[PDB]
Amino acid sequence: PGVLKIVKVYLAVKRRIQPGDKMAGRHGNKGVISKINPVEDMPYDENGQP
Amino acid sequence: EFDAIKIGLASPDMIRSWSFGEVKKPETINYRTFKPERDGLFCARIFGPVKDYECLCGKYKRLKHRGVICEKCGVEVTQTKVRRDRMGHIELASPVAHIWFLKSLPSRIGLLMDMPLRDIERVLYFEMYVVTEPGMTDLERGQMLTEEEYLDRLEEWGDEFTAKMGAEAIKDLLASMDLPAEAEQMREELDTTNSETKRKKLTKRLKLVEAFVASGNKPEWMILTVLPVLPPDLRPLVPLDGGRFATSDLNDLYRRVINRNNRLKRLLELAAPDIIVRNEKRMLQESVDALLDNGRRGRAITGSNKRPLKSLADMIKGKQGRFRQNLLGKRVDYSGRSVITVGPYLRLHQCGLPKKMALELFKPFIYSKLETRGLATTIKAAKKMVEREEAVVWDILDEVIREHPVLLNRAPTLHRLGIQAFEPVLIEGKAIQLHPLVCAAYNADFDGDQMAVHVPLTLEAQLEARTLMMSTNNILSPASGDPIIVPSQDVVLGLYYMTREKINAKGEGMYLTGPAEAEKAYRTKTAELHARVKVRITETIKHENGKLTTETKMIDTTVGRAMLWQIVPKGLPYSLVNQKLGKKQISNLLNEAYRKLGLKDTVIFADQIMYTGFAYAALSGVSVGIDDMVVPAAKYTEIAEAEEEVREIQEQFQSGLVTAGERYNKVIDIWASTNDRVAKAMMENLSSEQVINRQGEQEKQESFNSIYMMADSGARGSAAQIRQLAGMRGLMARPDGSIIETPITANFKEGLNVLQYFISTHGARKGLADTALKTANSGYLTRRLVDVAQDVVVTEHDCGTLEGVVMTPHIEGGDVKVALTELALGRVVSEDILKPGTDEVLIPRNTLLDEKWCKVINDNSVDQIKVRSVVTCDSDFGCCAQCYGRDLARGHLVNQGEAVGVIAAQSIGEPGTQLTIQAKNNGSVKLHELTIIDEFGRTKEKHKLPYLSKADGDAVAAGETVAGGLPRVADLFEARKPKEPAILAEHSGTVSFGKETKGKRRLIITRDSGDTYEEMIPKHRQLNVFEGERIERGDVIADGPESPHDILRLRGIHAVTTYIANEVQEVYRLQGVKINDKHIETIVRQMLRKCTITFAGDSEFLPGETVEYSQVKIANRKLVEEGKEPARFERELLGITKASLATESFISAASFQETTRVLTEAAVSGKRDDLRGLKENVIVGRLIPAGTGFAYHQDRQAKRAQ
Amino acid sequence: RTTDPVRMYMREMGTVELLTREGEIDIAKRIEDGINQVQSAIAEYPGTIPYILEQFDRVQAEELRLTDLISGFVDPPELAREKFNELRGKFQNLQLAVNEFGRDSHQASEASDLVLDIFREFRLTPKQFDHLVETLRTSMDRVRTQERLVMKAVVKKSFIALFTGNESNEEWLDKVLASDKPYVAKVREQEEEIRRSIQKLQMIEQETSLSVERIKDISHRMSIGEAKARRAKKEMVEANLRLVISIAKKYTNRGLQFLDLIQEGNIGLMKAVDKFEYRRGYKFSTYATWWIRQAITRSIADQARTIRIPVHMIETINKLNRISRQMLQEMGREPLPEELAERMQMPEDKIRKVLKIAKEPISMETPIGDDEDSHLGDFIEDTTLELPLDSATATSLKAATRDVLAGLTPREAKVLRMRFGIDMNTDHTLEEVGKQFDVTRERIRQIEAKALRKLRHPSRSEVLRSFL
Ligand SMILES: [Mg+2]
Ligand SMILES: [Zn+2]
Ligand SMILES: [Zn+2]
Repeated sequence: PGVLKIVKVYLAVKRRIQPGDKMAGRHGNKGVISKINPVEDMPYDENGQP
Repeated sequence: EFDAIKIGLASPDMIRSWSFGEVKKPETINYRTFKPERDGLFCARIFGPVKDYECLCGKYKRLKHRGVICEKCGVEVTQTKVRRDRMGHIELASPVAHIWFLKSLPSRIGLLMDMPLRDIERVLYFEMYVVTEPGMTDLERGQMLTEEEYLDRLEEWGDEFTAKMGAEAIKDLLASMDLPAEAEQMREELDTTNSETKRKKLTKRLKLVEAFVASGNKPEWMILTVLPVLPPDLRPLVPLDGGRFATSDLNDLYRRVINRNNRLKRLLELAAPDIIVRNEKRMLQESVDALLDNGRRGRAITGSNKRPLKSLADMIKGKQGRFRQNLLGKRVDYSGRSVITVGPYLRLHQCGLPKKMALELFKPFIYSKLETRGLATTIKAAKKMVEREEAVVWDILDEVIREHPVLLNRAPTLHRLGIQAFEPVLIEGKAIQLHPLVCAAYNADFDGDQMAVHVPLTLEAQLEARTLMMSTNNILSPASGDPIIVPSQDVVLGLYYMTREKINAKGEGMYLTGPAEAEKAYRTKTAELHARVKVRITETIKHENGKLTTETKMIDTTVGRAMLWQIVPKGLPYSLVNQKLGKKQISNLLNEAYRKLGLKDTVIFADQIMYTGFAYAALSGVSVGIDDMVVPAAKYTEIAEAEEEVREIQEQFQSGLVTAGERYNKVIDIWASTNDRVAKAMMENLSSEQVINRQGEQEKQESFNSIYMMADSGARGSAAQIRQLAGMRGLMARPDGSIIETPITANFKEGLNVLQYFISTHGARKGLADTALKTANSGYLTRRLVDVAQDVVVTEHDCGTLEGVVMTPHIEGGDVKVALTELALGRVVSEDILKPGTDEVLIPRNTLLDEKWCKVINDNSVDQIKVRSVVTCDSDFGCCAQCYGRDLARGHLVNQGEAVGVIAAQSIGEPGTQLTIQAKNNGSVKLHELTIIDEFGRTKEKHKLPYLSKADGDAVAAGETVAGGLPRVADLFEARKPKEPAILAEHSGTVSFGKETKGKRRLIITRDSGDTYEEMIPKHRQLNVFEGERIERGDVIADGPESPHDILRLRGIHAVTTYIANEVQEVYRLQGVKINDKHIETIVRQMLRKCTITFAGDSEFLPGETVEYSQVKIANRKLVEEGKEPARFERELLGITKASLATESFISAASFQETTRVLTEAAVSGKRDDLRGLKENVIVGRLIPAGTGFAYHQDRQAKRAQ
Repeated sequence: RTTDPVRMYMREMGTVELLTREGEIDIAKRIEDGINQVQSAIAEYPGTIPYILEQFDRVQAEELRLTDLISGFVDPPELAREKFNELRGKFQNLQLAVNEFGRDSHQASEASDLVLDIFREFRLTPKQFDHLVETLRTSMDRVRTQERLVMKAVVKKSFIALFTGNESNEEWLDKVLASDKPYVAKVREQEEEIRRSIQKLQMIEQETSLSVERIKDISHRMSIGEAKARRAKKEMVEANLRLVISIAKKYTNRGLQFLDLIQEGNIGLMKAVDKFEYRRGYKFSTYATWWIRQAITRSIADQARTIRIPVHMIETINKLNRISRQMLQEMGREPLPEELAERMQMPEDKIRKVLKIAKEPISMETPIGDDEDSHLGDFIEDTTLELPLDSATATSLKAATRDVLAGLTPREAKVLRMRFGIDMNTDHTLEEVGKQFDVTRERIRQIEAKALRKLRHPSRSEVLRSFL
């Protein structure tokens, strides 16, 4: 009672992963992302795969 | 504006003076116009206009007509806010008794006319009669007359007597009372009587009567005739959404009261039968009681939601009440909150603040700067640029932030390091970047914790944040003085890996010119980081007198230690680095850097240590793997042998050689020794390796395993976790506390089966549940400690006293638990410290013990020293600087005007979550008790002397035989008497036996004056005295736990202080927590605030009452200066809960807990709170008398002195 | 032993036994003859019949309502005129035989008794009855005050000796003047107060000159009648309190507690007792039930809602709910505001208006979530508050307006400020601005026009543009 019209809007947001987001495995090893490192700065193997 | 807050009874004249009108009808708002109606609960005449500078009828509807009352509507044209300050009143048809004044035990109506509460309530629910005016009859005042009995009384006297009924009867009984003559009746009755119960009741009633006469309150006001009505916005009736309304239960309660009063008036008009009028009066009393305090008089009135209504009392009290939810803890503006990440590039004084939070929090500052540089003409333009996120707004933000500290907080705030000031560095993202070195202060780890951000605004707040709250100034723990910025985890692992020694490494035996050469060698891949070399080290020693002596020698070290020498500041030895560096070694580095260099060098060194540790932990490549858990080959053999021996004892139980309990306690020992041997074998296998040296020989080396390095470095890990990793998990406890006979023989590397995992869960669940309950209990304990110690402020520099406490090294057998140097570090001496066996004054009076004098006192080997203590301080309010000594978080003497009690309470309560005759030394022996003293003056061993190889003075060599922590801490601090107190000797004298009367035993003590004091003794007591023996005061009569009360009564202040100090410190030290004794001493001083007067003297105090000790000191000093005889007292020990509720100020006591009785006592006695404490000044919103606000209050006191 | 007022009221109600129907009729006749006694008492006063018959004179000309004045006639203007003219006749006999044949003459007493007996056959409106009672009550009051004043003055035995006949006569003052007791000086000093005492009541006592002896005894019958009637109705109400409780039974859980319903039923019961007639031959129970249910329903309508709704709209809401119930049972779904309009023959718009009536307000203490720490009261915002940004904007606007008005001529600035009330306590028309200066209507109007054209120029308007 008392309402004449209702308008409902659905908004879709694509949320990317950023520092501060909480990431975890399946063994209780939770964590918070501290840095999004550049590719060239991360450890890599002999074949070159970082 | 105001200096104190008086409390008292509200007379009907005062209630009428407060009110702007009389509420007559229960209507709240109209259902069509939604406007207040006339003389209702929301009336616009009584309480004021609804809209600002308007009126209900709209005739005067602008500001020009201010202060003018409409003739049509009667509403004064003013602001709406006056509706939160205007009061009303209801003229009750019949008097109604106040519920607080009747059921806040003891009842102050029952105990003011000497009548029990059952009788009084029989009169109030209209069940009996009571005589007011006996006249010339046989009856007297206060006599019960039953209804039929009252008919007979009316028959044979009639009009001679008045026998009323209800609250009116109470009112005119209290009218007929004459307090002066009745107090004199007390005074003459007390001396004649002998019984203790009658005397105690008599003095209680005399105290209440004298309070009434002194305060000026009348007992008539004890019963309400006019009922005040609260402002409407404090009980709002507002439209939530779409015609739905939200109200307060006060509206319902007031509506009931108004409706029933109107019904009573109507019944009185119609001359209704007596039963209906009586029932109406009964409901009026019930409704007023439910309005004032619901759920106390009877069953709680419930609303339409089948939940009890909330009354006035229920919202001035409780955890969800006004005090604790809105006056002590407030939601604040200029605040934010975000997830915390780690910034390894930050400095100690820097924290990473997102630009969105900085923009939203610093918005007024941005507006100010935009206007002052003219980019925005007005505030609207500035808001437009800020919202549009223009480029120049970011430069303005980076100019506002430049030198503006920001306060970071984490919940819970267990100690004062939980809020710290940082300089913000603005960053992209939405997470706050925190310096790692402060995480240990916050108890913060990055698995999802959030922190709150506060922006100080005024200049004083900014200076306080930069000078007091900066993370750079906060590097020492206020609990113990140890550094709190010590590195952990990755830093320790990196510095440990860098400072390790490897045998036959690349570049071994090279000679290096210095640290720079070693860095050059490692960067060129010539010498390994763990290569032994000889390095020319230049080293400066800064002596205690300030001598800077430089020297240069060639030291055998490694490359890593040579590099780490680069970041070590000048003034430190190289022996601090020339070793593998675990957590303790790095802590010692920081400690000595602070001790010999100061604060700036220490903070720069801490930063550089952090960067070096991070860099070399990164370069090290420490990784945990599955081959790192080397399970020893002896584990399987030991398990097999244990199984064989358990089967052997299993076929020996049927032989009857052992019992079931013996079998249990033998299998438990079998497995609990197999566990120790497996753990030792694993540690031996894991901590050693065999390498080839340069010559070619096989040499033993300390292992470079990842798990071993993690455990040995102290970064994170311990021996028990390794033993559960690669050894045996061990025996486990059943949910009842019993231990399962068959242990878990498998580790986590090889996995467990289903039963072992179930048994492990049995203990995991207990651990979690106990963590939760521990957090709750620790929080409650900390709150009680803060509420008892909140009034302790350093108010003077020297109290000019000569008393003190003696201190010696703590001995609990043949070994030292803690030395005198640790105990006396930072405590001002009380008497001159003489050289042992000499009259030389080694340490003069009134000196503070730093590390230099600690070295002196260790070298000259003195055992007992007298130092000043907070308990022995003579300051009237608070303590003095010298009696407290060194501020642990600052390193110097305590400043005037800081809250040491709050610091003590936080220090004691923070570690609550962590709380769960052979001779060996050469020397002489002595009898005191038994003592064993070494060659020097130090007494190495101390043992009790029971009721004998050597006598006194006989030299003894080594080997010559002579022959639930938290509940305990809370128990000690509340001074709870034990279940079975140990009887002590009240008076010194000779023991003599009496007559074993029925029930229990009796004894007597014969004094030196011939007095025979009778002592009540339970039969089961194992008496330790023999008749004909002269025992001393305080001697133990029966063995058992000792209550603190009788130690205080029969031994003294120092005895109880020492008892509490070490019996709390034993709980803390058993768990590994270091808390200085000054904190416990401060709590004890607060626990000894009260004294009972025994001799009246020339003072005004009546013997038999409790008074504050400081008041007695003031009175006794004045009486001594006047020459008249002083007053004699006994000092009493109160728990941390009773002492807080017994404070002079009633606002602090009401805010703590137990609000109803505190307010009742304060109102009846008519107390005055002078606002001389932290909590009252917090509640009223003015400066606290501590810290930066100390001097200000002093000036006011000066302005109150003139 | 108990702390619940309901059980206590139950105990005190149970002490009164349920009397038999013959006892009920006995109490009814007790009230009836008490009413007759009080009615015949107020008749013996020389103004009652005039007032009764001047009311009759007014109603015969139909100036007043005929039904309201007369409650009815007892049978031991078809017939009322007969009785009124009969009373006319015996009043003509009386006020003639009152003094012409002498007051003490037994014929005068017999005529008074005849008039009493004739009036006895009348039941009249309670309002005028109360008026008649209090008319004599006031007379009793002031004569009591006179005698209590003379008591206070003199403080006796001699007064009591002449209290029978000379308590209101000049002969008492004459004999007091004749006394020579040692305390006649003080009563001589009190004679001045007496001269302010016996003159005061002597203008009313002659209004009823026979009643001088007889005011006290007519008040004696007054007290007898009132006490007897009040005892009787007290007994009947106390007897039927159990019926009151039985009626209030079925109205619980309606927003009002049980004891309040009981008390409103007690009000209804007292009203029913006041106007109960046993000559109907009908039991009390039904009449009491009607009145008690009326009182209970009215009190529920008037005191069971925070926002009060009148009784008639409450009945509208109740009928709304009932008809929705019937339609839901009949057609299986919840009625819609369209279909529910036709069965109640009332417009759809008013159906909606009744539906949008605010329900009982939700408490601000209700648990918002499963936790007991969050309440509705913490989620309600103060909307009347002024934002600090708005206050800063207002202050900036005032400063900028002052700066702009500083760039105009003094007269032009003054006329703008006075006609828009800036920095003054009131606003002004052009008449007041014209009178404050030496200037007229159109002159002021065009100075304001010139000011507005001056300030409409872009050179002195960029600052004020940002304020919009
Ligand atoms: Mg965490
Ligand atoms: Zn108005
Ligand atoms: Zn001191």
